[PDB]
This record gives sequence, structure tokens and C-alpha cells, in this order.
Amino acid sequence: AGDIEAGKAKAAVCAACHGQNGISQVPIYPNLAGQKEQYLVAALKAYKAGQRQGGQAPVMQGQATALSDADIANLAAYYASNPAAA
Amino acid sequence: AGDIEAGKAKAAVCAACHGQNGISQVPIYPNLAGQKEQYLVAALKAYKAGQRQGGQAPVMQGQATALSDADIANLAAYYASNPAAA
Ligand code: HEC
Ligand code: HEC
Repeated sequence: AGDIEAGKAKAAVCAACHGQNGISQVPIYPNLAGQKEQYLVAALKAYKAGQRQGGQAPVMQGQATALSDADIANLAAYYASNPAAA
Repeated sequence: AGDIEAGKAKAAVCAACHGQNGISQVPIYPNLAGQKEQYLVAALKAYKAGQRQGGQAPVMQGQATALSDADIANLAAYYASNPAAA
């Protein structure tokens, strides 16, 4: 499981691209707010493991390689907890 | 330019996993409703090109390779138009 408060603190770096509310403001960055928690965890692990390529995947990989598995769990719990609409 | 209507019709083969409204029930299948359209197109092209690996990506890769680029544009348009909340 993840710590939502810890996830929210860690999300400060993520906000620049995915929005302060998990809703992106740029069309090429995905919304994360209210996404399935387990899927968020799987996606983060894939970026961290260099398993996602193409388009802007390298940009996101650069943002995931330095995350611990606990950071990943916290971040996913936090984003999943946000309302998908805001 | 994706046709929402054509996308909605093509979506019947997607609904079993991603939900009829773009919100899934299975916690490892991501929600698609209200996601950024350009991102939806990029993610689909990535699966179609074998660019996403790890976890359950092979499952989605199997569902994307039979999609034409027009199908991808229509599907992204459709899902992006759906309300993120339902
Ligand atoms: C902009 C410079 C980014 C920063 C800072 C972070 N992310 Fe990101 N992320 C960005 C892009 C370009 C993409 C799409 C890459 C692709 O595969 O085409 C992503 C993707 C994600 C995802 C996947 C979303 C999904 O599959 O629906 C996740 C879960 C994600 N990003 C999380 C995330 C976190 C928690 C970050 C801070 C620690 C973070 N991203 C920063 C761009 C950028
Ligand atoms: C279940 C058997 C699936 C069917 C039918 C379809 N999709 Fe799917 N999709 C599935 C999984 C397992 C996942 C996650 C893959 C991973 O990388 O872990 C996905 C993912 C997508 C995505 C990526 C969303 C994101 O947030 O990045 C998209 C855009 C997507 N799927 C679209 C989609 C469409 C349009 C389909 C029908 C033509 C389709 N999926 C069917 C599982 C399944």
C-alpha cells in the first residue's frame, strides 16, 4: 500500500507536467488523477525499468528511474485518490 | 482529427476491459475516459509498435496491432470526449 500524504509531497516534482491536481494542462502529458492505483504502480515501474519507449516516454523514464518502490506506491495512492474530474 | 462516432462504434471491442464508459472495473486495466486525446493516440501507437513492455503491456499490445491509424484517431477522440467521472 502507499502513503497518500507522502505521495502528495513527492508529487511536487510531478505537478509541473501532470498538473497540481493530476489533470494535465498540456495535451501531450497524461492526466493521472483518479487513475487505477495498481495500474499507476505498474506504469511507474515500467518507466523506471526502461520498459516504455516511443514518443515522449524517454522524458517520463527520466522522471521515474530515481523513484524508490515506496515512492512509486505513495505516488500511485496519491494520484488514484484524487477526483478524476477535479 | 478523430471521428467520435466511428470511435464509439469501434469501442465495442474495448469496453469489456476499459468499461462501457471508459472507467474500468478491473484494477489493472486503466481508465480511458476524459484522458488527453493526443496522449491516447500516442499510447495506442506505442502498443501497436511493441513499444510498451512489462506487466500487462503484452495483453494490450495484442489488442492494438489490428488497429489502423484511423481506428486509433477515432478511439482517442471518443475516449477523450467521455466525462472522466462517468
Ligand atoms: C514532464 C517533464 C514530466 C514530469 C516532471 C513527470 N512526467 Fe509523468 N509523464 C510525462 C510524459 C511525457 C508521459 C507520457 C509518456 C509516454 O509513455 O508516452 C508521462 C507518463 C506518466 C505516467 C503514465 C500515465 C498513463 O499511463 O496513463 C505516470 C504514472 C506518470 N507519468 C507519473 C509521473 C510521476 C508520479 C511523476 C513525478 C515523480 C512524473 N510522472 C513526472 C511527463 C512527465
Ligand atoms: C483487456 C483484455 C483489454 C482490451 C480488450 C483492451 N485493452 Fe487497452 N489495455 C489493457 C491493459 C492490460 C492495459 C495496460 C497495459 C500496460 O501498459 O500495463 C491497457 C492499456 C491501454 C491504453 C493505455 C492507457 C494509458 O493510461 O496509458 C490505452 C490507450 C488503451 N488500452 C486503449 C484500448 C483500446 C482503444 C482498446 C480497444 C480497441 C483496448 N484498449 C482494448 C487491456 C485491454
